Amino acid sequence: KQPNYYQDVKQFHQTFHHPGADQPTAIPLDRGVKRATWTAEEAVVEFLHQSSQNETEFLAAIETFKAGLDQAVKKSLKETYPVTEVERLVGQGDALTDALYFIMGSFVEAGLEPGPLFEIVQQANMAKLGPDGQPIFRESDQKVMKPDGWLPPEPQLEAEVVRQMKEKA
Amino acid sequence: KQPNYYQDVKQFHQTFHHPGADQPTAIPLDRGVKRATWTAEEAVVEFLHQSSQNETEFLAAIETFKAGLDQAVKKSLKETYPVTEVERLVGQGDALTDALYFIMGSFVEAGLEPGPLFEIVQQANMAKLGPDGQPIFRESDQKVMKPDGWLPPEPQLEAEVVRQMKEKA
Repeated sequence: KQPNYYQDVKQFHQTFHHPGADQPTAIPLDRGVKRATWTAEEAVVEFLHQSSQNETEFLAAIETFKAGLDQAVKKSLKETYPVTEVERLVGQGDALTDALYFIMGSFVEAGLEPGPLFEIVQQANMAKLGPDGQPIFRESDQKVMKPDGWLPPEPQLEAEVVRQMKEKA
Repeated sequence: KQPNYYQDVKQFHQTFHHPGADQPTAIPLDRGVKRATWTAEEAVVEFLHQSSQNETEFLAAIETFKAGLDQAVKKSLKETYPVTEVERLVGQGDALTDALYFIMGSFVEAGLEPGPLFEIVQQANMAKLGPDGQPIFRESDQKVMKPDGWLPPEPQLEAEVVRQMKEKA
């Protein structure tokens, strides 16, 4: 039933040449900034836009978010910084686990089971291999590109939501 | 081996009287803002602070994050808003699934298996029941309070990181 989330993303990383550590290793700060940004693009911006009915709502929600973000930074500025690489790894792991917990709570509040949705995203991601079985990388920024004939996940994700609505009716 | 993440948080929500939907239901915007904020407090602020060695690093990372956040909002402002409740649910589910995927990728980049860490957080959360088997709620803000004798997760989470480092050595 439940997907092996970590092994599935680990697999995506190997297949498409994203970073992966075989031994626990603190994530370098410049790389962490990227990951934090990508995560929030989805968990904050897309989530809030898709929760909004107009520009006025959406902007008020973003500003409220920004104020909470700023309060959290101000609180963190008063806390001492890690002094070893192990300390940085431990604090990252702690933060990533709570973040995972909150994401999961948002699924609970939405009444959506995440496993089948994650499975759709995983399969579509893996289907980005070209017809030679190799990833397609664009010369600008090495972005992984979609091959000709690739079926996008969005409509299936939507059909999965409707399926769950029907199951729980 | 792998925890049932969704069922474990669903359980935490029932036990401690947080919201939960039995049928798939779009999350109201004011509630989504809260969840987005809590998620980013961990995935962005705590994660970046624990990735930093000093105030100068940390502030540069936060500003870089904010610039990416602002670019994403500007892009989203040009996209049409959902016009039904089902549309809002579908877009939230989509966003929450990608966010989950990125969190998982951060575990991959750190080389940390999330399951055992999540298990420690889950168990500590569940152990917040008082000695009558009931949650303790503070009159200010109904915050769930820790009972006398509660063992905090942080040191165990750290010991778990060291255990994984040892296993992968």
